[PDB]
Amino acid sequence: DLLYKYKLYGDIDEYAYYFLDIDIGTPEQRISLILDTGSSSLSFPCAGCKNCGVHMENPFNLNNSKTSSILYCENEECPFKLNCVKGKCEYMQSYCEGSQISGFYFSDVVSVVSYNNERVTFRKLMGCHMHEESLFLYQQATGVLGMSLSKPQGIPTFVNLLFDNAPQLKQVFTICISENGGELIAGGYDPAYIVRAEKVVWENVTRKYYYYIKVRGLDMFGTNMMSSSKGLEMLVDSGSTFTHIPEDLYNKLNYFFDILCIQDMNNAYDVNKRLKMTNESFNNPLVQFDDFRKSLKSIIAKENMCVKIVDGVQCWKYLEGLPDLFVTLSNNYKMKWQPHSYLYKKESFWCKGIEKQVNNKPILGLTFFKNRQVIFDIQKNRIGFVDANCPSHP
Ligand SMILES: CC(C)C[C@H](NC(=O)[C@@H](NC(=O)[C@H](CCONC(=N)N)NC(=O)OCc1ccccc1)C1CCCCC1)[C@@H](O)CC(=O)NCCc1ccccc1
Ligand SMILES: *[C@@H]1O[C@H](CO)[C@@H](O[C@@H]2O[C@H](CO)[C@@H](O)[C@H](O)[C@H]2NC(C)=O)[C@H](O)[C@H]1NC(C)=O
Ligand SMILES: *[C@@H]1O[C@H](CO)[C@@H](O)[C@H](O)[C@H]1NC(C)=O
Repeated sequence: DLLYKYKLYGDIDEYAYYFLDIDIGTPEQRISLILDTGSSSLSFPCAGCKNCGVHMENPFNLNNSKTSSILYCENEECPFKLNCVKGKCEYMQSYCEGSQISGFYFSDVVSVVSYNNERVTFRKLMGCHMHEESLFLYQQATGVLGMSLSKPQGIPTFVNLLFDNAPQLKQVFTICISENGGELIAGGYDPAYIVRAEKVVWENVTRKYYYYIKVRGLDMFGTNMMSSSKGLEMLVDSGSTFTHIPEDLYNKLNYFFDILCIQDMNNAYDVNKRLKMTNESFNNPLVQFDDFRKSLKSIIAKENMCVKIVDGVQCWKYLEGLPDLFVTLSNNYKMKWQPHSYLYKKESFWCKGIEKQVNNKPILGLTFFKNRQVIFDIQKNRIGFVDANCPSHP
């Protein structure tokens, strides 16, 4: 099938997000945007902003675009149930990280060009930032590109507009995140990228307009750490640096990642203390004890030493020896989550990128996308996963 391919840039340790370039307006102004399957808006600062940080590109200049239209209110009223303030339809977006971006809406021409020179254009309603706070003030990306789906009487989103204006493509997009940059694919997924070929693992979405799936358990050394009787409904969110899970599952995983974190390999006491542990030593016993020792001995043998950074986040010198995690999907299929995904590159170490959820919002984030193709099958309401050799940029 026809696949249009766009370059993604970024990383987990320094940017904390991945981003792409799109052209906005006539003549085009190149604007870099965080790729976020967890939000619906497309927005960035606009010239004349007074409460905005400095980003890779200068604020979008509405006066230089022959095709921009500020969405002024008619009869002090606004389409899409938006609110009128000071003559313009107000843009206002809060994120779970705590950030609140605000300003006003405008429309202009959006232009998306693959690196094979294939181009989709359309008009989009977009937000001008007149106020930024929190991480937005200090990030390098100029704005955010929400990748979620349009609602019945809501603002048509980028993804829906993109496919409405490229009927030559199948309604599927794929995100291929590597350690540095990656690729966005419109039209399907690339089987050439699959490792070896392994089979795509499919899961049904659980809400009509957002990307959620049900995770029925999470195993380490054959042992389910998830306490949830029913499932967890998890957002599949490329705009979330880390994966976020309940505190109890977090503390169990951390209990064994600590055992596997040895800060000084020449302390024979500490190494011997660990190698002496039995199934009975643990707070929580394991069903695959033999696999735990296989991992522990591999770490000791290769001298894969560990340092703890801010908050007891373990960082190993090698991927070698760390265990696989296994995510139980609704199939009862147990999907492999390897160290080259859930660890992320920070300088010369590999650091764990798994955090406590907040607000009761579990999230599958960038450390779950990494070194995978994540396949958003819009027409069939499913999301697919397969291990992949994702492009890198730079
Ligand atoms: C780019 C980002 C702003 C997009 C949203 N992501 C988020 O809000 C998340 N943020 C993140 O992962 C951020 C992403 C990048 O930083 N943000 C900006 N550059 N602007 N990562 C991050 O905070 O990493 C930790 C950290 C980074 C840097 C310094 C110190 C600590 C999560 C949310 C859950 C708790 C942890 C933080 C988005 O994906 C989710 C969202 O808020 N969507 C809006 C609508 C909605 C409402 C309710 C539920 C679901 C969706
Ligand atoms: C580690 O200990 C647990 C708990 O004793 C073992 O799991 C139990 O195994 C018995 C059979 O001997 C079952 O009747 C229990 O229902 C099991 N409980 C749980 C929570 O699994 C486990 O097999 C031990 N692992 C090893 C490798 O010996
Ligand atoms: C997933 O969705 C398809 C399409 O409607 C349906 O036929 C199938 O039974 C669903 N499977 C699960 C496990 O929900």
